[PDB]
Parts: sequence; C-alpha cells; structure tokens
Amino acid sequence: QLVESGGGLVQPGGSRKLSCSASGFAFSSFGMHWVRQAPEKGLEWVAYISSGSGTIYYADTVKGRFTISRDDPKNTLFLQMTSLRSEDTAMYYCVRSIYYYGSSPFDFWGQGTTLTVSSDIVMTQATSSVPVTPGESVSISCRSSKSLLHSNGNTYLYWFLQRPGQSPQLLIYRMSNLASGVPDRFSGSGSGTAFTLTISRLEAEDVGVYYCMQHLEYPLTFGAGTKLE
Amino acid sequence: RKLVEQLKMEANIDRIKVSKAAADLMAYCEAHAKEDPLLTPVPASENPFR
Amino acid sequence: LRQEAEQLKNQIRDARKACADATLSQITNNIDPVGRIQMRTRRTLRGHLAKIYAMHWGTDSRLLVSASQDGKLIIWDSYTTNKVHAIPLRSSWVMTCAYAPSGNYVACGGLDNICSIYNLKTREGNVRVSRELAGHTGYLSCCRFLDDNQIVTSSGDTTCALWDIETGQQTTTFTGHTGDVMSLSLAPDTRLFVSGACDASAKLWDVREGMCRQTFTGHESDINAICFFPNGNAFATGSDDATCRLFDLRADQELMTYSHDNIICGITSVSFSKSGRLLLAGYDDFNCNVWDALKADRAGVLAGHDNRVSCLGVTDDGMAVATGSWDSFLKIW
Amino acid sequence: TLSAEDKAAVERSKMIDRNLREDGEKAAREVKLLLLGAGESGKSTIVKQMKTGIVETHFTFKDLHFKMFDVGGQRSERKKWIHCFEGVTAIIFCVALSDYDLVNRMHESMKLFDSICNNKWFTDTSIILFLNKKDLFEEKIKKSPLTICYPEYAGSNTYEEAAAYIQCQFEDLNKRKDTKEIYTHFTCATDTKNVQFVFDAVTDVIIKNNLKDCGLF
Amino acid sequence: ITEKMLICMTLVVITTLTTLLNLAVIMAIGTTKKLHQPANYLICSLAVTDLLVAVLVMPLSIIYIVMDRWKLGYFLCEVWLSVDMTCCTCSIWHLCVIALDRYWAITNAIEYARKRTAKRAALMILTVWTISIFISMPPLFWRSPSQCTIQHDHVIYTIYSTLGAFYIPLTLILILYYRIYHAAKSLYQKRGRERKAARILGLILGAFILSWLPFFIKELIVGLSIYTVSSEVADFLTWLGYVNSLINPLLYTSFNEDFKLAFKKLIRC
Ligand SMILES: CC(C)CCC[C@@H](C)[C@H]1CC[C@H]2[C@@H]3CC=C4C[C@@H](O)CC[C@]4(C)[C@H]3CC[C@]12C
Ligand SMILES: CC(C)CCC[C@@H](C)[C@H]1CC[C@H]2[C@@H]3CC=C4C[C@@H](O)CC[C@]4(C)[C@H]3CC[C@]12C
Ligand SMILES: CC(C)CCC[C@@H](C)[C@H]1CC[C@H]2[C@@H]3CC=C4C[C@@H](O)CC[C@]4(C)[C@H]3CC[C@]12C
Ligand SMILES: CC(C)CCC[C@@H](C)[C@H]1CC[C@H]2[C@@H]3CC=C4C[C@@H](O)CC[C@]4(C)[C@H]3CC[C@]12C
Ligand SMILES: CN1CCC2=C(C1)c1ccccc1Cc1ccccc12
Repeated sequence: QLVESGGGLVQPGGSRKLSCSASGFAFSSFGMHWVRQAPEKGLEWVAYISSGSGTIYYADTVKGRFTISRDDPKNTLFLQMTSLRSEDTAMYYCVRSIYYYGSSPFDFWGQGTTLTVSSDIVMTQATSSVPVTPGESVSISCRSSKSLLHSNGNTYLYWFLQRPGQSPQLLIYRMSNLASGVPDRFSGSGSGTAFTLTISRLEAEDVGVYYCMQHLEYPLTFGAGTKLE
Repeated sequence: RKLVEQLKMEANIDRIKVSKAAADLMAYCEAHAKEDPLLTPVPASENPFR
Repeated sequence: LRQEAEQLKNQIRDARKACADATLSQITNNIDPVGRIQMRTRRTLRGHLAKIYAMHWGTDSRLLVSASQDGKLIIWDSYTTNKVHAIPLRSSWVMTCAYAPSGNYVACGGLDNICSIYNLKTREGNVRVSRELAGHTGYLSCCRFLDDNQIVTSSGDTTCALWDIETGQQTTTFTGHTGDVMSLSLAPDTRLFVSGACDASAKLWDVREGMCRQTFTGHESDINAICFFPNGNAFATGSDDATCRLFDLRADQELMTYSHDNIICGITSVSFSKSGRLLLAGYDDFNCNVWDALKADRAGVLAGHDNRVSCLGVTDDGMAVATGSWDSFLKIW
Repeated sequence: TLSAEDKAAVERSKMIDRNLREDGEKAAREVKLLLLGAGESGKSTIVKQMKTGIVETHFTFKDLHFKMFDVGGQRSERKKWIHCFEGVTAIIFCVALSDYDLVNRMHESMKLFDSICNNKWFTDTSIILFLNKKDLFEEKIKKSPLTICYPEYAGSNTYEEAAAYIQCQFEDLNKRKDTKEIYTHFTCATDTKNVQFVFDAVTDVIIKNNLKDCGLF
Repeated sequence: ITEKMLICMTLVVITTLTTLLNLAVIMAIGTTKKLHQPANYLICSLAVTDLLVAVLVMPLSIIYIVMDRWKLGYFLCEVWLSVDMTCCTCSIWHLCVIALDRYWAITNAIEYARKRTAKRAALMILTVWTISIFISMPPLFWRSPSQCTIQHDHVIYTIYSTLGAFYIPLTLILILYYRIYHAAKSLYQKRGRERKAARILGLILGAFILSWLPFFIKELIVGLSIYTVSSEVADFLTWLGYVNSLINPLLYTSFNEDFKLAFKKLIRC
C-alpha cells in the first residue's frame, strides 16, 4: 500500500517535496520509481532509485532538477523538485519495482498525487482509440524504434492498464508474463520490434487506457496510450 | 509378526527377468543418448553455461 | 513366528536368484564405452561461509537452492551466478533442502526435526515461512516436494512421512525401516519413492496407499544417498562401503555395483544423468566420480573441491551438474 | 552487455553478498560449545544456571557470546550428525557423581566419553568436563563406597580421593592428549564460578589456536 | 675466472630460488580459500616485497659484482641504491609488523581477533611502506662512474638510517618475541611442549640477527670511519641480506599446517 502526498498549487520557479509512504512490504529490497502523467497526455517516467539508494537515475528532460532519496528506517521515498516549469504540472505515481530473476517490476503503483503549476527508445502506439463491445476480442499494437529483444532472451516490454479515475496497474511484464492476480484473458506476443496485446472475452472492467513501456534501458519511455470504450 | 506380514505381501509380486531389465535399461539409455548434454559435449553456441 | 519370516526370506531370496538369469555386465558388455569424460567448472557459486549439506535444482534448470551451516539458504541464479534470494533460517543445523516443482516454495530441515517451507512469490517481497512442519521425533534427513501442497520427508525417526502443507500434518507415515533413513528420491511420475536407511536397506514406498511396496538389500553399511533412474524403473544407492549400486524395481534385485580398490571412502551423494547413462557419485574423498551406468567403468572424475562433496545435483534438462561441498562452494560443471 | 534489469539484479546480488558477509563476521565472532552428557547428568541444572530436537542456549560472559548446542533430544545414531559439530570450539561434557551407585550408567558414561574423545571429528576440540552432583556424592560416598562402583579402587573412601580417581579415569580414557586437552572441573553448586571456568577454558583454547597459527602451540 | 663463474652461478641459483619460492607462496595464498586472513595477508605482502628484491635487485647485484662496472648510468645507480634501501627496510619492517601481529594475537587474543581486519592489515602494510619510504627517499633529495657504492656523506644520516632500518625493528622483534615466549609458559605450566616453541622462536630470532646484523655493524664501522672494508666482505655481507630474503618465506610459512596443505594442493595440479 503506497500513498503519496505533497502536491497542489505551486508558483512557477518554486520548490516542492513529494513524500511517498509505504506500508505492507519490504521497502529495503524494493527499487522505487517516480512516474508522472500529464493531465491529458500519457505516462512519462521521471525518476528511479534502487534498493539501498546505490543507483539513481533521472529523466533527461528533468535531469538534475529533481532529487530522489530513500529512508528505509522511516520507510518513505522522497522527491525534491526545484525550479519547476509550467510543463511540470502532472499527477505523480510512486511505483514499486524489484529486480531479480523472474521478478515482476512495476507491479504495484501508488495512488499518485496531483500537482498543478501556473537516442531514447521511442514507442509508438498510434492506435489511439478502439471502439469495442463486451465479449469480443481486441488487439493493441505497440512499436519500438530499437528491438527490445536483449541478448539474454528477455524482451523488456511492459503493458499497463489505467482505469478511468484509477491508478495504473501492471498487466503484462516482459511481453509474455502475466502479473499476479491479472485475469488469464490478457496475452502478450510479438517480435523484438512490433508487439501485440490481445484481450479475449472483454468485460466492462477492461475500459481504460493501455500503455506500453520499455525497460531495456533508461530513460524508460511509455507509449501514447490506447483508449478502449 | 508385522514383519512377516510385510514379507508375505512382498513375496506376492510379479517378477521381471534381469535380462529383460538390462534390455530395457540399455534401450532407454540408447534412445535418449542424443539428448544428453553430459555425454556429448554441447557446442558453446547453445550452451547456457560458458 | 520368526521362523516363518526366515522361511519367507529364504523363499524370496531363492525367487530372486532364479529370476537373475544374467547380469547387466554381460548384457551390456557389447555396447560402445562412453569414453573419457572431461567436465570443467563452468560456474563457481561462492558466498556460503560454512559446510554445505544439501542443494536442489529448480524445475527450470536455472535456479537452485543451497543450504549450509550459515544459518541461511541461498537461492542462486546458476546462469549468471547472481544470488536471487538469501533466506535466514531459524536453525543453523540444516542438512536438507528442496525446490518446489512449481518454483513457488522452498523447503529445508535438519536437527530441528522440522521441514520448514518458505514462500518465494509472496506479495510482501521478502520470503517468509509459510508452514512449520513438525511431528518427526528425530533429525531430518531429506524432505522432497511432490507438488505445492504435499511433501514427503525422511528423518532419523526410522520413518518417512507425507505431509500436507495446507493443513500442516502427516497424511501417511511410512514405517518399517530399522534405522535412520537418510535419503529420498521421487519417481519421475511421482507415484512411488525409494528411501535408503542406515540398516543397509532401500525401500520402495507407494505414496497413495502407504505400504512398503518393496525392499532392497545388498549394501554392507549405512546408505547415504539414493536417486531414481530417469526411466523410473530403477534406482541407484550410495552407501558408506565405497560401493554404489543400481537396483531394479521390476527385478527386485541389484543389477550392477560401482566400486574400485582405489576408492575406500563412502558415497555422500548420488545422481543420474538425463539419459541415465552416467551416474555421478560425489564421494567423501574430496571429489566426485562419473560411472558408466551400463558398464560400471569410471567414465570420469570431477575434482576441485577442497573438502567432502556432500551434495550433488543434475539439471532437469541435463545441461549441467552442480556439486556442493563442505568447503562452502558450489561448482557447476 | 547487461540490460537494466540485469544490472539491478547484479546490484541486488551484491547487497545480498554484503549482508551475508556481515552475518558471517558476526557468526564467526561467536563461540560455539557442544553440550553432552547423560540424561541425569545435570546438564539441565547447568543450562538453568546460565539461563523436540537440538536446544540452543545463548548467553554472554565477559563480552564473549556463547552458544551451547544440546543434542539430548536426538535419539538417532550419533555419527550420522556428529560431523555437523566439527566447528565447535569446545565440548562441555557433564557427568554426574551419583551415577556410580545406581543402575551400570557409570560404564555408559565411560563409553560415551571414550567415543566422544576418540572421534575423528573431535581430534582437536577441547573437552570441558563438568562433575555434577558433587554435594550429594560427598555424603553418599560414606554410605556407598566407590569400591562398589569399581572394585579395582584402592584407597581411602573419602570424597577427595574418589573425585581424584574419577578425574584420573576420565583423563586416562583420553587418547589425543598431545593435541587436545580435558579441562576437568567440579560444579560446587554455583553458577558464576562455573561460567568463569568455562570462559577460562574457552580463552585458553583460543590462545592455543593462535599459537598453533603462529607455529608454536 | 673459474671462481668468478662459480660465484655467478651460485648467485643465479640463489635468486632463481628466491623468485620461485616467492611465486609459490603468493600463488598458494591467492588460490587456497582457507588462507584469507589478515596474518596471511601480511605474510603475502612480505612475500611480495621479497619478490621485488629478488627480481629487481639481486640480478643487478650479480652483474655488478662480476663486471666491476656500472654502465647503466649515475641516475640508474642512484635509483637502484635507493630502491634497494626502500625494499630491504620494507622487508625488515614486515618482519617487525608480523611479530607485532603475533604478539597481539597471543596476548590479547579475545578482543584482538574481534578488532583484527583486512583493513588493519592494509594499514600495517601501509605503515611499513611509508616508514621505509621516509627512511630511503630523502638521500635522492639532498645527497643528489666506473664503480658506484654507498655514499657516506652525513654521519647523522648514516646513524639515522641504520637505527631506523635495522636497530629499531631488531629491538622491537626481540621484545615482542620475548613477550610471546614468556606468555607461552602460561599455557605450558599454569595449565598442567616448550621445546617446540623455544626452537621456533630461537630459529626466527637467529635468522633475523644472523643475516642483517653483520651488514649493519659493518655499516656503522664504515660510517664512523673506524675500519676499512674490502669488496669481498662488503658484498658477502650485502648478499647475507638476500640470503635472508631467500629463507624468509620458508621460515614464515613452513610452520603452519594450513600453508603446508596449501602447498600440497598446489604441487599436485
Ligand atoms: C604485485 C603483484 C604481482 C603481487 C601478487 C598479487 C597480489 C597483489 C594478489 C594475489 C592474490 C590476491 C588476493 C586473493 C584473494 C583475496 C581475498 C579477497 O577477499 C580480498 C583480496 C585478496 C586478499 C587478494 C589480495 C591481492 C592478492 C594478494
Ligand atoms: C609494490 C610497491 C613498490 C608498490 C605499492 C604496492 C601496494 C599498494 C600493495 C602491495 C600489496 C598490497 C596488499 C596485498 C593484499 C591485501 C589484502 C586485501 O585485503 C587487499 C588489500 C591488501 C592489504 C593489499 C593493499 C595494497 C598493497 C599493500
Ligand atoms: C616518527 C619518527 C620519529 C620515526 C619513528 C619510528 C619508530 C620509533 C616508530 C614508527 C612506527 C611506530 C609504531 C607504530 C604503532 C605502534 C602500535 C602501538 O600499539 C604501540 C607502538 C607502536 C608499535 C609504534 C612503536 C614506534 C614505531 C615503531
Ligand atoms: C646466513 C643465514 C641466513 C643461514 C641460515 C641457516 C638456517 C637457519 C636455515 C637455512 C635453511 C633453513 C631450513 C630450510 C627448510 C626448512 C624446512 C621447513 O619445513 C622447516 C624449516 C626449515 C628446516 C628451515 C630452517 C632454517 C634453516 C635451517
Ligand atoms: C645491502 N643492501 C643494499 C645496500 C644498502 C642496504 C641494503 C640498506 C638497506 C636498508 C638500510 C640501510 C642500508 C645500507 C645502504 C645504504 C646506502 C645504500 C644502500 C644500502
């Protein structure tokens, strides 16, 4: 259970501290991220801190303007923002992710908090809207500039589903594996460049926006997002 | 007495001749000989350990 | 009375001798010898700081789990040597471990008389003990998973048990051994299993009913390891008399004995190759031997362990052999 | 060569290695003792003074941490798990002085101590031997002389001479006197002095091991 | 000529033996997984210094004593004579610091094992290296053809060098090993063989006092202009230290069963 706080109205050029409090899992062994979503655009990765704070990465758009830190004894993940621009307004999501063999990164996403202010792999998801009816299969296509099939066989592509008015949840990891608790309906397939997510026996709970992210290397870039209704 | 009971049950099982047993073991080993990476040194291309 | 037993023993020995028309040596004398086997140390898993007593490969032939006197299991990624997990144990005296066929749970036990099961795919992230399986009144030798719910277990209580993890108690207790039972081996179809004990006997047990289906003797000392032939119709035992043996379930007798004058040291672990042609026996002379299971000829030697080779395993796809020794290092060949 | 997830997995492995090294150092600073004896040998009394299967008793004395492993709950073959205790720095062998007049168990203690002191694994592990139930012996020796236990005894039927004969028998049962040593002691129904003797024996073993590493012994 | 050839062959044999033994000790320490202790790290550092002497100083001495000519240059001779002092004093202070380590491990074992770390061993090696550097370098600062030898410029420098390089380590080793021998009685008499420990400590002290004492007493008697020194006695006493370099790994390693089993493992592959 991740919950964030510290958002709201901020004067441009100011500074704000975002606090992510975690309860119910081993924070020490969990890498943490910070993914912001524009009020109308798709998700965009912002920051990442590893387990033990030994590794820290930032988005090249906002590199050096943000400082992400961990307090394992306090069990809290902090992100300090300085000199905000008007484009920085977004809703920020605290994202859990643990990396080992067979793990499921980006499995749990925080509820996110809003904040309003006055050579990277590009993923294309041009199929913006798909009119669908319940009980019928649907296919969502994503494309990558660089092949995601790494030399070790892992195809680092993640499919997330964001319900209207709900935080995103992991749906499929590594283009084939199904996240724990996800219905068996969802399937992932595709080569190292073109990827497909197939849903069979669609029900109402499937309404939302589907995002394709790449975890091959940083920065992690999401797709535009496909809206199903 | 329980020991003798177990005995009588173990004495009432069907038997297979050692010739047939050896024939079956040799047949299994020969049939699966190609799919044994330990017997035949696997090439390093498809060898996961390097 | 006891004279009736003795007469039944004589009758069963006569039946076995009558059924033993030929021997595996002369039946397979004509087959081509496998030749010398060279096995390099492909990987060296280091990070254990005490004697290693057991390990088990995962069903995916990549992950493995090892137990030592460190007071903690270690789950290794054998392909890249990374330590996937490090599970601190309640008792440091662990002499067995197992990796579930589904890859979700990992068991370990020892002098605490408890085969503790740990959950690997928990939501909280840290591996936690799901169940504390107690009820054995002696030291714990080897507990092996059947599936995610059932687990057979062999202890020094002279009995083997079949616990249900969901409820936490035994559903069938296999009794009949005279001394400490030190080894287990599930059949590939997982319907029968052989347990070797310290009374120089290995018993074929049926899990579904519980009675001792068969008994096999011929060793002259305590049996320390056992492993089914991949066909599931034979099994090799390794005892303290420096001799391995290959018994047949259908013939109800041994077929081959693996020994040499040079080796005067007991066998601490036994495993088979994927095809069953090779028998890898890790001895207590700081090394391992590789026997032609059809010729009893020492097809290879695996040296490199500074101490006793206590545990030995072969990947489910037969791609690699991992031997863990008392020098606190695993070696994947 | 290594993708982002592989790099983070390697970092996690390195963190696990750090934690394992710290735990290993902490466990190596520990002092491991193996407690052995008969069922009525007073080991329960001794562990009470310092405080299913194996029983771990952890205590601290003079900033030294002692873990005593009692294997009284193991009724299986001793040799099948005795190799697990190679690393114990000492074996606290408790023997009761009331075992000489109640039945055959004195010979059981004799054979058990002989086997323990002549194991191939314990060829270099010192044995701290405790003589428990000495107060009862001091007055029951007059009622039952030690000649009843051992007719070969030839001396005054006094508690001092009987104790000397016992600590001569136990040391004569030793075979590795040049490598190991038996530190015999009498409980005297006190705790602090017993723990002080155990600490002295342990530090003596440590200094002997350091001299052995130096090449002197 | 025949005598000169015999001397050259003997010195080549000596330096080859030094190199082989130092390499064997280093390989055994680096390969055996039971010898990763701070004391073994100190012994390995001593072996490294010994190998430096063996493969950087001994051949130059061999060629110089037979050629009686140094064509390598005045700067090269200065570098050789400075690195010789640096590395020999480094070896002597490794002997002293190993004696100190053993004194700690025997007298205050209970907490010294707690406080003993590879970081502490590295600090000790750093200390001996810096003290050797401070002893040897400043001649290159202030004191700076056919034959070049020790330059006796300042008697104060000579006495400083000899006291800091051999006399202080000698008295430290004597005191520490005397304390160790005194403490060995506490586990020999107050508990209940003294011959073994006495022989080992006597052999260590005898080797140390037999190799580098003649050279340094000669150094004093030639730095105070007492007696003249001939080339034969001068280079014989010089090579006495290299003989110590040869015997050092044997003396400081052969008395451990762990090192013995490491050697047995390393002589089978
Ligand atoms: C100048 C060179 C050639 C000298 C010889 C090589 C030296 C530096 C090498 C050889 C073996 C090495 C050791 C091998 C193993 C270990 C254990 C590790 O946990 C710490 C480092 C340590 C202790 C190494 C230190 C460096 C070492 C001593
Ligand atoms: C060769 C001379 C002239 C140059 C200086 C070499 C120095 C930097 C080298 C030589 C031997 C080295 C030591 C060899 C072994 C160990 C043990 C291990 O814990 C790593 C540090 C430590 C303690 C090393 C520290 C660095 C060291 C002291
Ligand atoms: C600094 C100038 C004057 C040179 C001094 C050289 C001599 C006298 C110095 C150099 C390093 C010194 C040692 C450094 C550390 C210790 C450990 C300490 O527990 C006792 C003293 C002792 C053993 C010192 C004794 C004196 C010593 C050997
Ligand atoms: C000029 C000086 C250096 C001469 C020194 C001579 C004496 C002290 C040396 C020379 C050869 C040495 C021996 C060489 C080899 C061994 C075998 C080893 O297992 C124990 C030490 C022992 C037995 C050494 C003891 C010391 C020794 C006898
Ligand atoms: C015998 N080796 C090489 C010669 C030599 C040595 C040792 C030395 C080493 C340490 C301290 C003092 C000295 C004395 C000294 C002085 C000046 C130049 C060289 C030397």
